[PDB]
Amino acid sequence: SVKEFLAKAKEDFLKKWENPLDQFERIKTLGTGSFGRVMLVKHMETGNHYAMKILDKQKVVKLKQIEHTLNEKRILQAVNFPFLVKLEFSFKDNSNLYMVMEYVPGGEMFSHLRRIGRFSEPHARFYAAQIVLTFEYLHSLDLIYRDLKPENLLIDQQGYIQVTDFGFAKRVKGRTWTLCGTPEYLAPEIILSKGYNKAVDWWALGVLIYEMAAGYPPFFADQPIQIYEKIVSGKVRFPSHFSSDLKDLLRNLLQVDLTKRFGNLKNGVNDIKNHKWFATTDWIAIYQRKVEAPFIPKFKGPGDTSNFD
Amino acid sequence: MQRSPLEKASVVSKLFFSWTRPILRKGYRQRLELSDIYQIPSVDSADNLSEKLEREWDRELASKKNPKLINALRRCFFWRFMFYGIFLYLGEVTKAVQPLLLGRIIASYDPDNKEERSIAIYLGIGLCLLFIVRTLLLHPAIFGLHHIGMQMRIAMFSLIYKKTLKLSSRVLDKISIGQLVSLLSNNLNKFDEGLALAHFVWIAPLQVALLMGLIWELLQASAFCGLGFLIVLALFQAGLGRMMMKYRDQRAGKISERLVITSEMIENIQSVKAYCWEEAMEKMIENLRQTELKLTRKAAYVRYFNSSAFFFSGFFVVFLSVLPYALIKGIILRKIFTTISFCIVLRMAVTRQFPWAVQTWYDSLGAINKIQDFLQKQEYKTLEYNLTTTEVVMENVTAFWEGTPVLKDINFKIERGQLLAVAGSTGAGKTSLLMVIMGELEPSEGKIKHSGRISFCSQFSWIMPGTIKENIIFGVSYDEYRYRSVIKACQLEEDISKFAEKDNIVLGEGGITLSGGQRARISLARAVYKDADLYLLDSPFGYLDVLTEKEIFESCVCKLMANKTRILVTSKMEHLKKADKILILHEGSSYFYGTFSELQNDIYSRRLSISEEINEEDLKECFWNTYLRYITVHKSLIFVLIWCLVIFLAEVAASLVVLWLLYAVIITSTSSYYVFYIYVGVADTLLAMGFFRGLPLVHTLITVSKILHHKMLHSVLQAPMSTLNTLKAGGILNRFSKDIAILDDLLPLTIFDFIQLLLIVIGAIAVVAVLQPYIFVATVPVIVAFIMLRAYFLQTSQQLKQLESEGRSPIFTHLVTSLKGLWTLRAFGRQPYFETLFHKALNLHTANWFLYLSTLRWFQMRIEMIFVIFFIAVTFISILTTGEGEGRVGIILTLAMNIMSTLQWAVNSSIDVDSLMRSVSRVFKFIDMPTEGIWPSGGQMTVKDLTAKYTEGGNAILENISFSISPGQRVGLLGRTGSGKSTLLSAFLRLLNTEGEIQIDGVSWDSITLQQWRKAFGVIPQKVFIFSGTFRKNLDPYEQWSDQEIWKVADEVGLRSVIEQFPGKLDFVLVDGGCVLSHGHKQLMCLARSVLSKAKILLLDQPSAHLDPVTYQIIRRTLKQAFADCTVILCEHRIEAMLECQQFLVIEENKVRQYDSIQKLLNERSLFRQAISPSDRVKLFP
Ligand SMILES: O=P(O)(O)OP(=O)(O)OP(=O)(O)OC[C@H]1O[C@@H](n2cnc3c(NCCc4ccccc4)ncnc32)[C@H](O)[C@@H]1O
Ligand SMILES: O=P(O)(O)OP(=O)(O)OP(=O)(O)OC[C@H]1O[C@@H](n2cnc3c(NCCc4ccccc4)ncnc32)[C@H](O)[C@@H]1O
Ligand SMILES: Nc1ncnc2c1ncn2[C@@H]1O[C@H](COP(=O)(O)OP(=O)(O)NP(=O)(O)O)[C@@H](O)[C@H]1O
Ligand SMILES: [Mg+2]
Ligand SMILES: [Mg+2]
Ligand SMILES: [Mg+2]
Ligand SMILES: [Mg+2]
Repeated sequence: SVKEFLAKAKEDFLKKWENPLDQFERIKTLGTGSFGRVMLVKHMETGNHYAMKILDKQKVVKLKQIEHTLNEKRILQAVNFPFLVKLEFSFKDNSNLYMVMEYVPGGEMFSHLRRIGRFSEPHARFYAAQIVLTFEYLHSLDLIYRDLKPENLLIDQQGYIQVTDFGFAKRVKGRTWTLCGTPEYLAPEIILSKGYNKAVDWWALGVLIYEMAAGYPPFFADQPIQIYEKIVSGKVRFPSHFSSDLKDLLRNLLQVDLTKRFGNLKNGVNDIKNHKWFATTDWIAIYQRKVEAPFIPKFKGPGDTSNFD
Repeated sequence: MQRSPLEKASVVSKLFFSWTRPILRKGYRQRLELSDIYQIPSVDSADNLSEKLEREWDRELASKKNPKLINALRRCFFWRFMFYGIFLYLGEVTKAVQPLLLGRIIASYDPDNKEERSIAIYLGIGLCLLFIVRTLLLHPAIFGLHHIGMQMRIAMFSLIYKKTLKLSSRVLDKISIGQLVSLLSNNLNKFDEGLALAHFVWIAPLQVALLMGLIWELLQASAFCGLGFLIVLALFQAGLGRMMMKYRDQRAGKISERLVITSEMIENIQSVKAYCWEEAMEKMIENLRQTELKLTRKAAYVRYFNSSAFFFSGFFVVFLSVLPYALIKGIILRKIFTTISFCIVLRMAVTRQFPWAVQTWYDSLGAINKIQDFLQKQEYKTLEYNLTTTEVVMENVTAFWEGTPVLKDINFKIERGQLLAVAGSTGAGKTSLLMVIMGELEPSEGKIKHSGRISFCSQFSWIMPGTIKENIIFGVSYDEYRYRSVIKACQLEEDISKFAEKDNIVLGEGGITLSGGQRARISLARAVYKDADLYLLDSPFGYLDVLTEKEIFESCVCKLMANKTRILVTSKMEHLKKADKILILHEGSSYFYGTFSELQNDIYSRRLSISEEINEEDLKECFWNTYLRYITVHKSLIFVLIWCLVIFLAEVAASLVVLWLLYAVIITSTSSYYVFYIYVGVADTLLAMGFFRGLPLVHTLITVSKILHHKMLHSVLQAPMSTLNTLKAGGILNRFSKDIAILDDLLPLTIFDFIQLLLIVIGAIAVVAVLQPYIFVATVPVIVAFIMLRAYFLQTSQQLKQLESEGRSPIFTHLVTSLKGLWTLRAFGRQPYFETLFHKALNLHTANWFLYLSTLRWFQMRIEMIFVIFFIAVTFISILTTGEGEGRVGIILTLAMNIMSTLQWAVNSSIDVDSLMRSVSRVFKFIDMPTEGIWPSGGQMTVKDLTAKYTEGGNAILENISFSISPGQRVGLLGRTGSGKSTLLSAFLRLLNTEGEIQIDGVSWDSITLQQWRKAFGVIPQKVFIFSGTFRKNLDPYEQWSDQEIWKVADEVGLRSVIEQFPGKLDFVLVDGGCVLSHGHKQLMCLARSVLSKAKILLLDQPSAHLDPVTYQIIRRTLKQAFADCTVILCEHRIEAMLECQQFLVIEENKVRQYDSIQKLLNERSLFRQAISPSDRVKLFP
């Protein structure tokens, strides 16, 4: 079933891969970020609320990130999966580039994590399963995400993850050398300026689960140069409330050695999916969102943005 | 200490351990100082080792259906273990081929041994380098195995401590401090050095096969008789091992009980001194020592029979396998000596090495499985964490400790900022409600909802070693302004000004230096300093006088932290007025819940979210007639030794006579020299000690240790109070556990073995020298060197052994202080801090334990080097002088080395005996500790110029007091919290360094012995002492009353329905400090003890510490009824209690003032008079 489904997804992806501002409002701004800003728009013709991510062309050329934006657009077009935010319309103007995304009312997970302090283990496992499925799907297509952090993952009405911001993504078969990302979430091999592969996203998943379970990232320091030293050292101490099983899982995920990295050795995703920490999560049902979410964000209508800053 | 030289030494240096020379040379001349110690190797640090083991333990738990603890140990050390095992095997193989060369070199001393002599030079050259190969392959492997065992021990200890901090409260009652101390003490040194013996399980059969193959060369098929005899003897030894294991496993039980009783009794020495129970405790502990000795002495006989097999089997194994060969056909005398040469190694391989290895496995695997079972107990599950609840909701909660529920239908709700005051009678469930909120007592029904961030102020105040500042901040970032406000608001600045070093005064374990109220207010300050949502204050206002109590309540609880949602347990009708909601409990059920009105019908802004190494300070506190004192302490031992010497001399004379006086054997004058070689090689059996001389020695050597233990206990109980504070709890546990287990088990058998080897050497030399005196002259240079080197090594080894012996006390004091504060540790969340402290203590121990093994290996390698060089030097001169006939020189010189082959082993045993003798030296230091120091009629008492100070030459607490008490008159002792008021009534007992004159009834206090003086005072200590035992044993540890006069007393103090609610009436086993009883019942138990012991003088210090008025009436009635005729000093803070007294003694600014009126007293001090509640102000004033 799953193998045939992944073959079908890879087959139909290629067909879309090879075949790649007067109807919008400015009611609200949902955080600008880097070059450009995302503004809330409302469809005149229908009434559906959407997002609208603006991108600065002069900053794109000045920052030497032009391939990033174009392949981000083309990937976000081609991909189709329930847990990934879908793109509807693409704009090309003489001033800036705009892309229309489907509105996600629940806001950021980062805000909830800083609000509650830390999630319990089942509360973390619920999101970890979704991220595992998303990375399985993405790696099946030979895509790399390489920018996983809590500031990229939104929450929909029902409570499931909604992945956005494919800026640094890239479709590649083999090895890459480009350095980019957030300092705490970088793997040792990319830090050392050596060639690296798709295994980096498992390091990102391990650090994400650590941060979500503890409330603070494991490798954390004042200066970025000190953070690089702590990452390349690979030494970490777990807090008391961590169970033995989750400790074993994170030790396998956050391991410096590339060869024996979990999710890279021999089976790809089965080493993780069959682990004891996922013993009570039915993958087939959670793919089709039949499980009750342990956290439902309060939305007060399509125009409400109380969850946002 | 700094920079371990092991890491930066060369390979050739560490092959010979030359890097340890500097600490021997610095220490031979004069005392080894703290600057001479080195740092621990980086690989040996406890931090990066426990993590390395747990990395695999967690994997084993999470990956396997049937996890075993011995798979993380295997997949951490297996290859490095086998790598040294491989070389240890060739350290044994090279030992068995020595006779092939040696029996050909000796054979060359014969004119007609034509071809044997012709090529002997090459055989000597081959023997020369065989010794060099053999000495190099052996010692480094053994040292590596010792290091591996040390690392395994450290990792397991760290894992056990990390496990301990997260045990559930259900299993805590089953795990006393004695069990943990027994677990960690029994493996502390035997586990490291035992690893070197484990490999002989698979070496010994592979050695026996080789030796039997070589003996087949000589004796053909007749050799198997010795094989069968040895196999039968090995089976017998295995049965003895079975029996010995049985006895040890049976004995293990009583040690923990005796240890916990000893620790409880020594910690509370104040109350034992006051009650004069310093003789009942000795009897109690002796009654438990009796059975333990009865078991260990019975096991010692089996140990003797296991250790005696080697010596006696030497003659029979040779005889039984060479007799049939001679019986059929004539034999040459040389074959007998060659057979003996092989049989010595065969005897050592079968009878001495294999059973020790088997026992090593049976002990190590049993310890590992015990730890594996320890690691799989229930764990405390943490409360949910949520920063946005802002509300504490409790609904339909019932709880059981294990019949009647403790709580039943309890529910309430309070918002942010509200104060809820919990009230109720004693034993109603006030503290258990806070235990339920904290999550220690998980409720059977209902739910609890809150933020999960709490701060706790336990009813029993806890203080761990450190300073007041460190206790208050309690392992968080220091703040200048927060600390000042906290230390000022708690009214504690008034008392800091009295201490010599102000805020940096060092407090011991338990805070015995401080008073009660000071310790309670320090715990309150610690609770306040912690930033949290919910504050759980469990009756901090117990030991505080009304003025300080009221000031603290107004300033701190209601004004400094008015924005927090605190819960205050109180029973005063002045605090309920200030609170928003009132919860009253009775018999476990809720009686009332509502507003006080219905009863009649930004300093603390916020807060945001150690070295593992010994620098210089931690290794600072660690810094021949002992044999005569050990021998002469028991009179029978001298007679036993003289008996042994008499039989030894008789055997020596018989052997000499037989050897002077001398078919089936071919013997000729040309080859007659083999007689002395055979005698020297078989003397191990002729001069052995049979059980007629073995068993009495083992019996007496164990009888000695009981006398030493009883003397040490007696001397400890008699010491003055001033010197008992210089000790620590960990030193007491150390000396009573390790230095008594060593004294019972290891020392007697080791002394036996040393004596046996020494006697064998002396007898062989004495007999062989008389017949032709040139071995004795030829043996002097070896004997001299073996003593010179031994003295040079011992001069430093004694100091290193002492330093290592003191390194293990911090482990025990940390272990004993951790268990007392477990709930506070989990409430605050400071587990990583204590884990780091324990790892620091482990590293401190390892730093001193490593150097002892390094120097011991250096010595044991040097002695074998000396033997090797002398053997080569003597071999070449022996072989050179065989110039075609009658090698006279070699006949003497080569014979002169078979004696050294066992003298070396005797010298190796001497160092073991000396090392184990350090515990005797540490024990004797406790015995020499200095000792402390009808008639009552009416009770009239008079003092004159009495002064008291806790240390001689110290600061005076009070002086110049001249009050006088009339007979039968109540005296109400009063004062502020911390004045000398307890010191005044402690000075009557002469427990501290005092000067002056006391004239009770007319007999001066200096005219009576202390134990008869102190008997007239009945006391109620402020520190309630409850020890493990039954109710009857607690109420009278003398058994001088029988169950009728006890029930006639227990019902008066309201203990009827408190005792009878348990399965055993007057016989329930109180355990773990008597935790089963509530805090209010302990006061009534002390009152019952005082009622039973009718004395004419009474010294009541805080008789009603925490109980509310509805229970205080019992104390009032029993004070007016049971001993109405006696004079009593009533030291108490309750204003209602000062309504019966007719004389008053207020202590202020280190002097006393007398008042014969209560009305006059209140007029001279306004602030105190204006602080009493109206209820008492209308009771006192008409
Ligand atoms: O101190 P006061 O004057 O202010 O009164 P109080 O605070 O309300 O007294 P409580 O603490 O509430 O105690 C209320 C009743 O519960 C009994 N009780 C108390 N402890 C009990 C116990 N202990 C096992 C659980 C445990 C306790 C401490 C440490 C480890 C494990 N196992 C069983 N019954 C235990 C105790 O006899 C009482 O009859
Ligand atoms: O409970 P309260 O509220 O009523 O207070 P209190 O009754 O007045 O208590 P006091 O004992 O009077 O406290 C008086 C002062 O003496 C100090 N102090 C008190 N005990 C001290 C001590 N004890 C160890 C040595 C010892 C010697 C003999 C017997 C027991 C202990 N070693 C050293 N200083 C000790 C203490 O710091 C005080 O500043
Ligand atoms: N589909 C969406 N609907 C609503 N808000 C959104 C949506 N995607 C993003 N946002 C919000 O807009 C903000 C920025 O959008 P984002 O896609 O991350 O652009 P970005 O510049 O590449 N982010 P970054 O790289 O971290 O600086 C985010 O913080 C979200 O809160
Ligand atoms: Mg941005
Ligand atoms: Mg983003
Ligand atoms: Mg209480
Ligand atoms: Mg007191």
